[PDB]
Amino acid sequence: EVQLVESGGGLVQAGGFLELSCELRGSIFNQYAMAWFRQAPGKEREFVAGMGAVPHYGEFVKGRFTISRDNAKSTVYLQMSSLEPEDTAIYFCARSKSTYISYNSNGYDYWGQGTQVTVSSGGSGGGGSGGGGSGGQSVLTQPPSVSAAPGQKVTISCSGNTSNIGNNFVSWYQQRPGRAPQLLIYETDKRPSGIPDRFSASKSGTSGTLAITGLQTGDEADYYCATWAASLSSARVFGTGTQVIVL
Amino acid sequence: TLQCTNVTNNITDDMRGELKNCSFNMTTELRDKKQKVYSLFYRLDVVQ
Amino acid sequence: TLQCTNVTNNITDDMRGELKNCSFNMTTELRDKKQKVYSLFYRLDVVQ
Amino acid sequence: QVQLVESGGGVVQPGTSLRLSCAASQFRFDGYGMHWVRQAPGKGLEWVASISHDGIKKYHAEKVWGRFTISRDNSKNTLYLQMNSLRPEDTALYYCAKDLREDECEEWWSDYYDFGAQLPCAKSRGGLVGIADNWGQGTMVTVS
Ligand SMILES: *[C@@H]1O[C@H](CO)[C@@H](O[C@@H]2O[C@H](CO)[C@@H](O[C@@H]3O[C@H](CO[C@H]4O[C@H](CO)[C@@H](O)[C@H](O)[C@@H]4O)[C@@H](O)[C@H](O[C@H]4O[C@H](CO)[C@@H](O)[C@H](O)[C@@H]4O)[C@@H]3O)[C@H](O)[C@H]2NC(C)=O)[C@H](O)[C@H]1NC(C)=O
Ligand SMILES: *[C@@H]1O[C@H](CO)[C@@H](O[C@@H]2O[C@H](CO)[C@@H](O[C@@H]3O[C@H](CO)[C@@H](O)[C@H](O)[C@@H]3O)[C@H](O)[C@H]2NC(C)=O)[C@H](O)[C@H]1NC(C)=O
Ligand SMILES: *[C@@H]1O[C@H](CO)[C@@H](O[C@@H]2O[C@H](CO)[C@@H](O[C@@H]3O[C@H](CO)[C@@H](O)[C@H](O)[C@@H]3O)[C@H](O)[C@H]2NC(C)=O)[C@H](O)[C@H]1NC(C)=O
Ligand SMILES: *[C@@H]1O[C@H](CO)[C@@H](O[C@@H]2O[C@H](CO)[C@@H](O)[C@H](O)[C@H]2NC(C)=O)[C@H](O)[C@H]1NC(C)=O
Ligand SMILES: *[C@@H]1O[C@H](CO)[C@@H](O[C@@H]2O[C@H](CO)[C@@H](O)[C@H](O)[C@H]2NC(C)=O)[C@H](O)[C@H]1NC(C)=O
Ligand SMILES: *[C@@H]1O[C@H](CO)[C@@H](O)[C@H](O)[C@H]1NC(C)=O
Ligand SMILES: *[C@@H]1O[C@H](CO)[C@@H](O)[C@H](O)[C@H]1NC(C)=O
Ligand SMILES: *[C@@H]1O[C@H](CO)[C@@H](O)[C@H](O)[C@H]1NC(C)=O
Repeated sequence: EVQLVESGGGLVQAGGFLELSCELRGSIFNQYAMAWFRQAPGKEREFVAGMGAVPHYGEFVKGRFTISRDNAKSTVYLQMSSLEPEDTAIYFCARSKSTYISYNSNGYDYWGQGTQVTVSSGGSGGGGSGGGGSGGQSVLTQPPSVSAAPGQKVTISCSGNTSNIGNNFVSWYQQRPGRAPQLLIYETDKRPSGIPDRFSASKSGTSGTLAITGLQTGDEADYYCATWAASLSSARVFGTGTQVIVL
Repeated sequence: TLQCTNVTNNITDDMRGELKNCSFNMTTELRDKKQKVYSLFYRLDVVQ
Repeated sequence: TLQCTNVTNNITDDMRGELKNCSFNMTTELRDKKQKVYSLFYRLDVVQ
Repeated sequence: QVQLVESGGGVVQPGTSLRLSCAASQFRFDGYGMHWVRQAPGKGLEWVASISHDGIKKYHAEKVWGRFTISRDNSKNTLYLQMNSLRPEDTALYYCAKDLREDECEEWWSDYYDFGAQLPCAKSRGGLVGIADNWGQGTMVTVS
């Protein structure tokens, strides 16, 4: 009695990750290939993916999905990635009549009951248009200058946007007068060997805060807050700068 | 030749040296290439 | 490959060059370790 | 702490071309990326370009799109920056920096029936990591 049992399905936001499965019980796994078919509402079944000794994909997959077989438990997986909202359908599991895979629906003899996989984000996760999409043109805002008595505590605020600071780490640079810049803080929670622990940093939302204790004359310099990210060029921005003056 | 270090993922006082985190070189799909891989072994299955 | 030399320890005249003292690298029980060993081989079992 | 040398600057007319050379010492140049930062006198910093360890991935800023070219030579441990279509606003100070990720070797060449031999590196992963910790003295470039 050849029987096919599946898993997976359910809601996921657009661009999410889902994995489906389907095991074979009543027949030898290494004698037959497997395939995935999806039937959109009101449409006909179309080939999605299938693997015997070679993986094959549908014309609409565009390299997003990935099929594998694990002979240990005789199950075929389908690592769905970058799930666009047009992929919603009922996904079937089919056992081929041989070791080979056909793109037609009549190259298979045993079918699964079905499994609805739906995605209805409708662009809610992204949307772009300034927020996330191209980041517009965001420039960090910093106070013009700060001043405090020697040995006191000073705070520097570096507020930007969600993409540059909110969604990415922030690094701080110190530029002494007539001297090369030096790194002090990287990803807001670590310092190099050459910098003492007198400098502390933290982040909250889209604003970064730097805490300096035991300020001295030698610390008089210009501080810059910078963010880097290869995903988007807008996140690569340098701060205006804060001037530290010790009375 | 493995290169093992103790596991310290919030261990308990009973399981102190009983787990070793080892890394070793293994051949890839091509016989002309090696790569570093790691695995966890119990203390009873390894010697110095 | 074998690095071989004739064995001669007040050897009898009938055995001028019957035996060879051959040395060669060899693999140990660990793959990434080699060992230098030697063996005696009869001339009929080695070819220059 | 390693030694950084910056040279190749000078005074050139607008619309001309120039090349700047940055030398690397006391560290593996091939194992780190390179970046160029422009800072006018009395103004803030401005990232210009970034290059990966292997020179495949290239990044440029909006203000220098289509006119600034960056290339690296790991064999000579020398950095080449070609400038085209210079403008008066380009008069500023350029800083030479390196990366921090300390790229390693993913693969090494193997001899199956030895496997104890130290053989050259075959494949590697690295690049990007747009973070600078060591800044050189820089070079002064004038456009007028
Ligand atoms: C899996 O395979 C890899 C490569 O095949 C092995 O990597 C080797 O590991 C050994 C053991 O650590 C290395 O030997 C030692 O390397 C030290 C540092 O070398 C690195 O850094 C220099 C730059 O500083 C590079 O030029 C070099 O290529 C390495 O990347 C050396 O400092 C050591 O020398 C010191 O000790 C010896 C005694 O052992 C003294 O005689 C010397 O004078 C000196 O004081 C030493 O050579 C070896 O370099 C690594 N090779 C590579 C290619 O990376 C892994 O070990 C292996 N894994 C296992 C588990 O075996
Ligand atoms: C054994 O080797 C073969 C050949 O390399 C492997 O097939 C390859 O699998 C990778 C993914 O693991 C495929 O990469 C993908 O290609 C699509 C093509 O559009 C691309 O869009 C994706 O972004 C991704 O790069 C690759 O194409 C595929 N090879 C061929 C010729 O199609 C196979 O996975 C290996 N098997 C094991 C068990 O390692
Ligand atoms: C076959 O060849 C091997 C390798 O050359 C010989 O092994 C070595 O033989 C010497 C004596 O012949 C052993 O003693 C050594 O003698 C030197 C003499 O100066 C001494 O300085 C050393 O301290 C040591 O005592 C030596 O241990 C041995 N080496 C090994 C690894 O076994 C072997 O003798 C040859 N046999 C024949 C039958 O030809
Ligand atoms: C080692 O053994 C070889 C094999 O017998 C010797 O080769 C012969 O040596 C005799 C005696 O000198 C010569 O007359 C032959 O012409 C050699 N044969 C060849 C093919 O060259 C070799 O001489 C021996 N060497 C030592 C040092 O004992
Ligand atoms: C294994 O054999 C190799 C090759 O014969 C030895 O390696 C080199 O051999 C040459 C010529 O005999 C020497 O000049 C080199 O000094 C040898 N290399 C080293 C690192 O010593 C090797 O000595 C032999 N033994 C082992 C243990 O590998
Ligand atoms: C388990 O170990 C991790 C370290 O990876 C640690 O962060 C965590 O706090 C530990 N769990 C508990 C309950 O302490
Ligand atoms: C690891 O565990 C062993 C217990 O077998 C202990 O002796 C050793 O001090 C621990 N630390 C290291 C670095 O090996
Ligand atoms: C002959 O060679 C053998 C080899 O072990 C040695 O024991 C013996 O003393 C030698 N005899 C003479 C007379 O050289």
